[PDB]
Amino acid sequence: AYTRPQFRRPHTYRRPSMSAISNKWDAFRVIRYPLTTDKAMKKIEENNTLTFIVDSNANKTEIKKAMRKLYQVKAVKVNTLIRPDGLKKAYIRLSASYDALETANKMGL
Amino acid sequence: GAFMYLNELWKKKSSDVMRFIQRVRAWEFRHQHTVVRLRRPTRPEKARMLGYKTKQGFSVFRVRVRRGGRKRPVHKGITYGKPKTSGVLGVKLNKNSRAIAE
Amino acid sequence: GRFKPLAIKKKYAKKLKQNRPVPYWIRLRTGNRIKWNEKRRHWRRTKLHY
Amino acid sequence: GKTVLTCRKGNGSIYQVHGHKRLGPAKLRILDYAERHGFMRGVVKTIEHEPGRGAPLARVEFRHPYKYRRVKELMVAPEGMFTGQSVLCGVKAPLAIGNVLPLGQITEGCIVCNVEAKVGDRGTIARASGDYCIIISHNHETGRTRLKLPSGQKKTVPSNCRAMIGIIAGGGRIEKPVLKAGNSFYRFRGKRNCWPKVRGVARNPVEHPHGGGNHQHIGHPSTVSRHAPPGQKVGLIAARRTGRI
Amino acid sequence: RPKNFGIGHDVPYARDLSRFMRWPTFVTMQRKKRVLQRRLKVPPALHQFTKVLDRSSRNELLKLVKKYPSETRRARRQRLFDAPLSVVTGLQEVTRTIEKKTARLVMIANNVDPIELVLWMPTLCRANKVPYAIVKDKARLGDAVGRKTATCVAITDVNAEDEAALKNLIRSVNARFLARSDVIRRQWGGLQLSLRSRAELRKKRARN
RNA sequence: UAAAACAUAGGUUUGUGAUGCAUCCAAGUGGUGUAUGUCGCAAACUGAUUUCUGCCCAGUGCUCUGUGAAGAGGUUCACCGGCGC
RNA sequence: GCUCUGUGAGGCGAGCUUCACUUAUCGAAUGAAGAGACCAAUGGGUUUCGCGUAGUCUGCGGGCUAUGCACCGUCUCUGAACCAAC
RNA sequence: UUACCGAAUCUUUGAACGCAAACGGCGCAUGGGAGAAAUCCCCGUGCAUGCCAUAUUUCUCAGUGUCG
Ligand SMILES: [Mg+2]
Ligand SMILES: [Mg+2]
Ligand SMILES: [Mg+2]
Ligand SMILES: [Mg+2]
Ligand SMILES: [Mg+2]
Ligand SMILES: [Mg+2]
Ligand SMILES: [Mg+2]
Ligand SMILES: [Mg+2]
Ligand SMILES: [Mg+2]
Ligand SMILES: [Mg+2]
Ligand SMILES: [Mg+2]
Repeated sequence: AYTRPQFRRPHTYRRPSMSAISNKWDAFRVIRYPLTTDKAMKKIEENNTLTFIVDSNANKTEIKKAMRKLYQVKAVKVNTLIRPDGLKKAYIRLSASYDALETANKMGL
Repeated sequence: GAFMYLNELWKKKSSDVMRFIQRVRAWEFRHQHTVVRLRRPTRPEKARMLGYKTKQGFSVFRVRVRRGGRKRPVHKGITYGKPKTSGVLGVKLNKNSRAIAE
Repeated sequence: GRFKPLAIKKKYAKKLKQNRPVPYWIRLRTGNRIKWNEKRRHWRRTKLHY
Repeated sequence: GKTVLTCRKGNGSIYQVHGHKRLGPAKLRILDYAERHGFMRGVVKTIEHEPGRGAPLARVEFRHPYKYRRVKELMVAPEGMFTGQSVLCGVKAPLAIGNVLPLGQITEGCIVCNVEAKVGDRGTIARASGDYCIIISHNHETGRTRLKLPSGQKKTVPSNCRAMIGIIAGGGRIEKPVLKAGNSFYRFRGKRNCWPKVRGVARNPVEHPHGGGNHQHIGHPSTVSRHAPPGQKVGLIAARRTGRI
Repeated sequence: RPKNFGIGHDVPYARDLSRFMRWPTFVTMQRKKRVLQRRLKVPPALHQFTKVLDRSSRNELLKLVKKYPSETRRARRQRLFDAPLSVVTGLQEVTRTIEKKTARLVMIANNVDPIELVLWMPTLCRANKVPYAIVKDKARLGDAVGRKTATCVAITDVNAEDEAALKNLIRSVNARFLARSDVIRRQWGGLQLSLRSRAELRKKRARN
């Protein structure tokens, strides 16, 4: 009952087949330290935008979720760059409902 | 003494019956891979002399080897330096063919 | 130009922050040997061809 | 010495056929059961130029014998093979231009092209432009027809061998002088790194057996032996006679 | 809605291609290994395994072997706290029973991985004048002994109820082998034509 | 050293029907011309066209036309096995 | 040259070649895509395994050579197309 | 703080092996996470080839191989 010029192997049955904290990534590994340069101080007041060196392997969506958890605030956007030096740098802009100024000063800045 | 029969049956490799069995095999073995595992030795009595035992963890393999002398792999067949060290076709490998198959 | 694998950017980044004068305070340690950084690099001279 | 250019072409490095723009092999249809017991109608779809080749290739589109799909297939065209033509390959194909029918069923004396020497090999003799081979005999008792190869050369092949009817298209290429060194630049653009052909006497003594010397001349006969080792078998090879004929 | 299946009409419904299919190599080779050894001229020593005990006779004998099973591991242990008659099985044990001629019938299997294991055995029973029979499959001597294959079996002895049942079999057995031992040591086998080439010859002689 | 050389078109010649020809590879159911098929491929010489390529095949090149015997044996002697023309 | 290297039929000569054979081997084609047969044998033998004839042989069970029965064995100058109606 | 050593930690790689790779790229499966009007996002583990063993409650199969 073969109907191919060449044989093909049949389907045969196939059976389906320590760190206490495995997820080493974390809100605290993602975000590192806020940046306090005067390009960033222009953004906190003028753009409602916190600046952070953030883990270089972290991505944007993780940086949002990290700001939400570390500083309890929404990030309308987070456009990161990785610095020539190799640190990644997020400019996170806060939702208007969240001041970037009231929050940065709450942050000890 | 079944070994004694099976051992002298193989001492007659040139006998036309043994020459026929061997014929079909060499045919049969040409159409197989250079290495081929066997669930059993072709020569149970001979494999067992050599330490094979029908036990778990003993396995047998039939490894093919092209016959004839080595051709020394110099480029274009040229050889450099002294005339003694010339010669491509006729120098032989100084290694056994059971060795090369092992 | 713009193009860089990040692996190359991490390396120039590495050599960039490595391209710094020795700390002043390191020279003031006991038994200190170092003065100038012997591995200062300059883009116009030694090339980190990556 | 140093490796002769005749020997280097065998490395087939720089010396390989081009063929990026080549359409693929130009063969006859696979010798199906339908070829052997009937015929397959394929309509010619379009006559292409294969770069580097003289003869146009046709795009006959046979319907697939065993499945619902249509099988376009490419063969060097007999002259007069227009698009939309319905080719008929098979043992009881009608005897017409472009039809591919068993060689022993082709009438003696009729001229055929794209003949296959071995049965089923899909057409190897008489494929170059203008070329053809007259059938010069059948031998039904032993089933082997003779035929005259495009070179004045008789050859016996089985009648089960297919052949196409008619001259291969694009005949008369060679009649037109090339004139320009640049014109022959392009005929070999689609072929291979065959060209320009430096003369071996113009070469050096390392480069070629003929090379070197003050006046540029071959020093020994140019008619080399058949058994001459490669790198030596240059000049006229195993020549039976030389001279203008 | 009938379909024409002339060439160049309706596509065929998928007809079987087993005959022209390209098989896995081990398939092509076990097919060819079997073809190869019909059509070569086999030696009389090796052809004799092609000749074989008549099955109605075979079926009788394997039922006899089944009547004298070797004791199972469960029972052999249980016996030894202190053997039942059974067929000798095993090439080494069966070889003794032949040489010691305690064997009173022996059952070489037809097929064997190296026939060499047993190729000599028919000559060895013929020499000790032990009745012997070749039989179709080491798999059937297998199940007859509860092993998955048996190269040989030896009826060295039997209870009185089965004495004659063995004797007629011993003479229905050496009737075909041991009695024919002069014939068997003679028949070169093989050389069968393919029936694709027997018929071709049936017709070439038909035409002449 | 930009030529007068190389290329060139044109000319001729040689091989060759795929078991091929040339040819690579240490090696192979390896490779290149060849995805090709004599209007092709491979090899050479000459060097557009016009015109003509005489005589010489001597040389050279190419082409073509194990088994007996002796011996104790080692062995020995003998017979059969591409050239020359 | 030997080997690879088998098989039948010859003839010649003291294992040599013709001729067929085909399973080695080789080449080719192929997506291994349709080979042969049924048309029947100087064919086969495990469900066909068996009978009958003459010759010979016998471990008395049958064998073997020839031979014929059976049985293996038998059917008929560009269109569209598939996804079946035992 | 020093010295030593048992417990761990040991990032990207690398034989490197899930697939790649001048890509800090991309998977499939499994569990987790955050999250969110699910999609996305992070994470852990498995997932190379070859071979041996085994199918211990004896896996599923393939062969005009051998038979029955
Ligand atoms: Mg960016
Ligand atoms: Mg510079
Ligand atoms: Mg760079
Ligand atoms: Mg020069
Ligand atoms: Mg030279
Ligand atoms: Mg000159
Ligand atoms: Mg000259
Ligand atoms: Mg010039
Ligand atoms: Mg001229
Ligand atoms: Mg002249
Ligand atoms: Mg990897």
